[PDB]
Amino acid sequence: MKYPVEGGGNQDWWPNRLNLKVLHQNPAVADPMGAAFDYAAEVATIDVDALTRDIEEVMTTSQPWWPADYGHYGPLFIRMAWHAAGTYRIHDGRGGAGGGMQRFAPLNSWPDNASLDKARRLLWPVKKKYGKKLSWADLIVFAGNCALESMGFKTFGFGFGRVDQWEPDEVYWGKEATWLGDERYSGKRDLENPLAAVQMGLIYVNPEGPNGNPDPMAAAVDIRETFRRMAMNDVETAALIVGGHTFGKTHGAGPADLVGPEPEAAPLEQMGLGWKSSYGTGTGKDAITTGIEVVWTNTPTKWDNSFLEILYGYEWELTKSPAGAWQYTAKDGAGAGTIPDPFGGPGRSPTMLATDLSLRVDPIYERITRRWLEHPEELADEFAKAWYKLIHRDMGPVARYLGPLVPKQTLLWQDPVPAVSHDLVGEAEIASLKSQIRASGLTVSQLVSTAWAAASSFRGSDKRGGANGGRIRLQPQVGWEVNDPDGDLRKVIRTLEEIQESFNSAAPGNIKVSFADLVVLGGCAAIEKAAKAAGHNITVPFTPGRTDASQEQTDVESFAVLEPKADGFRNYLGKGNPLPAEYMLLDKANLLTLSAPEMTVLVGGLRVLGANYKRLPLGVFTEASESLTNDFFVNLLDMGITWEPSPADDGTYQGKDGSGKVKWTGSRVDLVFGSNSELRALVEVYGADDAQPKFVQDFVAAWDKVMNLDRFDVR
Amino acid sequence: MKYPVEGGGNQDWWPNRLNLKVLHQNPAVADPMGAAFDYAAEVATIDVDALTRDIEEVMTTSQPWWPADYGHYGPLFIRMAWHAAGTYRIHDGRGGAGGGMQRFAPLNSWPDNASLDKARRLLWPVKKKYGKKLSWADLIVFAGNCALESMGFKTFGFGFGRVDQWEPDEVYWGKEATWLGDERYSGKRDLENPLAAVQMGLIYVNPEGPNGNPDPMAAAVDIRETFRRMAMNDVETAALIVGGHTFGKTHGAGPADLVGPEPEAAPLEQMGLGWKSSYGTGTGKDAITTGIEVVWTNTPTKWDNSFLEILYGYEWELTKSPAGAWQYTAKDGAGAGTIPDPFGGPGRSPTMLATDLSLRVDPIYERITRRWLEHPEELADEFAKAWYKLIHRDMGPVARYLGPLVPKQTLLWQDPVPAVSHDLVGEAEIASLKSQIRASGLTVSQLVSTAWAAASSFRGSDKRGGANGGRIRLQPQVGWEVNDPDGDLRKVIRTLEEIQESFNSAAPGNIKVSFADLVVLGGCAAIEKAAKAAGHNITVPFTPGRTDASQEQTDVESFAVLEPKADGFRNYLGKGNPLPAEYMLLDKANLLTLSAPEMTVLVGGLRVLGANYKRLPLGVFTEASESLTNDFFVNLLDMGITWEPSPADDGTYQGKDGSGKVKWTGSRVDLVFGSNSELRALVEVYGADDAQPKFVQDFVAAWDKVMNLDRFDVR
Ligand code: HEM
Ligand code: HEM
Repeated sequence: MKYPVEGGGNQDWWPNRLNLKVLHQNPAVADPMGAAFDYAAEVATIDVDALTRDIEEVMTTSQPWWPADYGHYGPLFIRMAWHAAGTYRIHDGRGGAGGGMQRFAPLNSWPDNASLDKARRLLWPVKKKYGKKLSWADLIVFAGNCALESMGFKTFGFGFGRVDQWEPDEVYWGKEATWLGDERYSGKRDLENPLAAVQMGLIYVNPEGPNGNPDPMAAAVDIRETFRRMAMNDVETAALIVGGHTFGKTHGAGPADLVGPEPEAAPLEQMGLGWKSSYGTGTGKDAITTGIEVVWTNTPTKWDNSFLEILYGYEWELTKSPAGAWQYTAKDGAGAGTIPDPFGGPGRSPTMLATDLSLRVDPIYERITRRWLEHPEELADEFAKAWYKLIHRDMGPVARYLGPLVPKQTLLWQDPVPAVSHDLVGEAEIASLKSQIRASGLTVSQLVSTAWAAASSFRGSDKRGGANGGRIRLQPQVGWEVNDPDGDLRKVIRTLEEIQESFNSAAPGNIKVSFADLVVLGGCAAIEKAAKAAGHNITVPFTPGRTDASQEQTDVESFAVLEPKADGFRNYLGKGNPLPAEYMLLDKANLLTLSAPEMTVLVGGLRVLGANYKRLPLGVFTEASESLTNDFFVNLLDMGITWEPSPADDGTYQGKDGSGKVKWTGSRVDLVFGSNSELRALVEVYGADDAQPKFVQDFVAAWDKVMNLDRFDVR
Repeated sequence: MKYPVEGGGNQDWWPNRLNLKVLHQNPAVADPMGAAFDYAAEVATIDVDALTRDIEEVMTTSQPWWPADYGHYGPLFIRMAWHAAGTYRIHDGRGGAGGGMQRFAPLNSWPDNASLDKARRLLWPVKKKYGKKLSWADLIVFAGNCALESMGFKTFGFGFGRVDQWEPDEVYWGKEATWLGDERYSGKRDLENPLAAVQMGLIYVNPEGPNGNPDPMAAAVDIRETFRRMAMNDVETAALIVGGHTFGKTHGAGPADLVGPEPEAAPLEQMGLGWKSSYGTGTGKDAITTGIEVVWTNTPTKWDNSFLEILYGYEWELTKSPAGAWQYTAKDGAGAGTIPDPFGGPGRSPTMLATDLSLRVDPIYERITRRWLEHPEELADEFAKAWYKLIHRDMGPVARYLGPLVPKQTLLWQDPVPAVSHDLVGEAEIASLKSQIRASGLTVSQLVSTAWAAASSFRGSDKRGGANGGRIRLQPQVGWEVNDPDGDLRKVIRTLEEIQESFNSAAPGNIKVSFADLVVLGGCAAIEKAAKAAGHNITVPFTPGRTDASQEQTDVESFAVLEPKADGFRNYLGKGNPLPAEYMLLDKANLLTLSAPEMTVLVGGLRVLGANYKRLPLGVFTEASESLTNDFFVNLLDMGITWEPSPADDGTYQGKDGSGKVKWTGSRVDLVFGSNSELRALVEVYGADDAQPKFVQDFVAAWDKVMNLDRFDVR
């Protein structure tokens, strides 16, 4: 239908096709910074106090195009930072403040991010001054932290180092083609995975209650669950909501139909700004943001215990803002004129949202907030800890936290590992340990499967998971179905520990090795052994420095989201995946941050290496096992094989030769590489006659890339 | 509505949004070969005789799964090769066999490319043997050439060098959301630019004549027009149809309703193959491809004059193929039994497509073909020329042609340039000529605008245009309205020619300089002088070797598609553009092979330098013109400036200050950078405090790229 410059593509002719562009997000060519750029280096040199001072100058310097409530943009900036982090979800670890995504589509034009577009525009003079040394990602969330401290709250600390990106993160936010649409519930109130919001374009919940019904008791069930799915428990949730509504006010001064198009749909001349309003001045006094007109506290620019003193201090009755939105006001005209107007007007009466009353009406939130009514210091403590978690949740290993405000305290949710407490294995020790692992009885399959089990639990979205920690032998990973607990895993683990014990006893100097490194090295040792069986002498690069975590450093509930329901690299398909196998493979490869070439060598390599879940013959197109050849590619391209969906319809295929006899069996994941015109192209590369040396080179680079995915401790 | 891995994204929310992904086509990460892969160097090592011998072995080895007509895949490959080359179009330069795009969507699944899927599959054995030394793109068309030569036609030559791409070139193929749909004609017949076919998914025209109506006279008008829009005049067109239809047959044995889904829509087990038919055996003698059943000649695996002897030897009556396709057969039962069956069956009568008859019904075609009836040697000669052109039209400069089979003869369609006659200007002479161009009194705008005019004539689609040839002083480029001929251009030519003489006829020595690189050098000296005005000492790098073409080496009607109806880099926008200015900018930058970073720095760079068409102040956001600064970027992010469309709605905007006076004017092209969320990110990089050296550094790398786009003579 359309020009490519305007969006036309192959997806238009075949709507449901495999979209391989998820394997080339943020390509170097789109990046203006050049290959040598390293943000971490830059921001480590930034003057934090100059930055803070300049932010605090922006916060108190009102701008005519969006005048500042109470002469302070602070509350506006805490909501910005809360919304930027607030998109995070646990199921896949996507969203979050990590990549500065609120500045792009569709997040920059979510209905719930209305007036954040001006909010980030106000911070331009800060970015202007600090340039390369300060990512918008870092600035957006830091501005909120500064807002907090500016207005009287001592934050627990802050980590710099979020890398700014240049095109939007393609995230599934839901199936609704309508803003604020809700097609995400089944059963009683079961919310569709991976989502962590109640409707499309909202951060968590409806400010007017479930589906717009201002029932605080019901709303609490939505707050409990969305926040759960953003890694927040009851105490953190409560802490955050009260902590947050302690500052600022909502905006709904006129009718919402008087508000223009969201930033993405808006006129060129609006310069990236959206929701331009025709009500009065359309800003400041006359500002419509949500359509709700609430000022929770008498001190909207100061941290105190006023929020709870009000919530519990008055009785609440349902009412309508000047835009027709549900909210609560204090009964019997009580508190008449106690709350101040943003722009000097007369005082107002106490107001709360339906969701604020959830904190008072829900049994659990009741016990928590009535406690902080009487003991306000516990609230600061819990908000401090929660806010730090909020804006850092998706920054992964603490190695990534940069700057003078990063505190020393280790947090369980950071999935911490011990510091390196001995000398690391040098070249001679690695070569020693490789030989030992090869002499241990463990097979190529066992070592490669265990190594892959451990490293491929990493996801690039929130940077959780991976081989570091040696968590493969801890719960839950030790009992994951894909890691095949009742399988060989425990034989492999016990063997690697004995070698760990052996080496660490006989070891020279003060060199000691971790189990975590040995798992990975066993993989590297096995890939060398296989390469030689195939007539190649290569060594597989290993990078030491993994440490072993204890069960107590490993939150079992938090690691549950990291369990694969599918792994196409092991020909594993569990139940409950949203899409057919091959779409789950691209997603798994996207999570491991792999290119299409890198995904392709790994599948083919791993199949002939025997990495398949339960050692199934699906996609093992080779006569020689324990041998790193390109056989998978050669055979998938063989036209002597006729492929047919299996008689016992089980998601598998039969490859029959000329005689009629089955030679090969395949999964959908296996066949997709002969079927997808773009994957076949990659298969014709590594399936050529000159191709086997290149296949081994590229497999090893890929495998190494995966083993090192969580290694921010050495980058 | 959908997951990103199923194609879901921001276009779903905002359908007509500027799609910047056109600027990162073929990302390096999706390429499995590696940054250091050099195809030129690979193909240099091939045994072309051994390749040919292997191709010949493929053509004569029938495969069970698609058996060979007359035991020879030659003609199928000729059609494959013809279809590969035959998507090209002059308006765009896009399409062609140059990228081996026929193996990817949407071209692999076009209705007209039916059974070509099988034809390419047949070549795997060759590609498998040769590996990286042979691209699919080269192999597809070379198989065609080999075919011709194996069946007794000596071809003019062949050049290797077509690099395989890894993702489909997304090209605008038409409005139609239906296959074979037609929504591309207005008026009597005027075809929609930039299209060069009469329906969606057709190479040129309907075999059954316009809209299935088998009027040979009318079909000829369509052949003329589509073939013209693919660079073929009447002789070439007639030579090609005749030459091709000397070989093979059409396939329409049974009903099209019994033929399956095309490759992109077909089940995994078919392994990238499509249109599987349930009619009979579904292959060979039962093969259905178009629905037409025509064998043109009596020696379908041999070159002779029998196509024309048959076309003129009989009288043709309208009939229907076994599939209800219009086609012609010899009246009066004549020529019964004379045409052989592809698989041993009995003889059959002569048959011709409606479009074949166009060749004796059309006055011009008729003159041309009736000549070749008695003068076959002139058909041989013209076909060889046309086929060569067909297979090479998108190769660009002759320097790109590789292998032992490239002929010596210069051809006018290759837009040739003289070889380098005498010695090249060295470092002393470069800086000497530099200083001398600055001391010319030609202004920074003049020098820069002229240098851009020349180099930005290039398009990386067919690799035509650019500053080699010094064609800016020749017709039609010196007349191009965007090159603003009624302005400075003549004076700039005069003055650079004057300096050319002065340098060449000054000091005896072996060194000579051309006007071609003097235009580029002058632009380069201007940009050195501009950067000095804003306090940077830089050497803009420059490579010599450009040579001057003559008017006689410049085909004025051929260069007419190379004319910009829009150049956003000069803020020019003519009439007749299909899309608004900002889209035409992204298309332009795509044809210049630019990245979004590169586009961005060049616009703002060229804005302040004075490169604007008619020197308009639109986007010239600077106080100090002819000085190289990041001003454009600083100023587009100034919030003190309010943008509104101009009262005289001329596509222009006004940027007023606090006082309400207009400080700036801009077009769509200018403000898109301050409006689009991804483009604003880039201008926020170049407009920050620390950016000026980086802007300049990047502007010059981007500039040296545009100047060098031509220069396959030196890489
Ligand atoms: C139960 C979940 C939550 C709901 C339903 C909710 C809802 C809202 C609404 C409707 C507004 C008014 C927006 C406007 O019209 O300007 C608002 C403002 C605000 N929110 Fe919340 N919010 C939630 C959680 C939080 C959290 C966790 C924080 C941060 C810790 C937070 C911080 C703020 C701040 C500082 C403002 C004031 C903005 C300004 O003054 O301009 N909220 N919230
Ligand atoms: C207006 C121009 C043309 C029209 C309308 C046209 C139409 C057709 C059609 C309908 C077929 C049969 C496809 C099938 O059912 O298998 C065909 C086949 C063929 N074409 Fe053309 N064609 C044109 C030009 C050409 C050209 C320019 C060449 C190359 C010089 C060419 C070479 C061939 C060959 C070799 C076959 C036989 C394929 C085989 O034996 O499998 N054709 N053409």
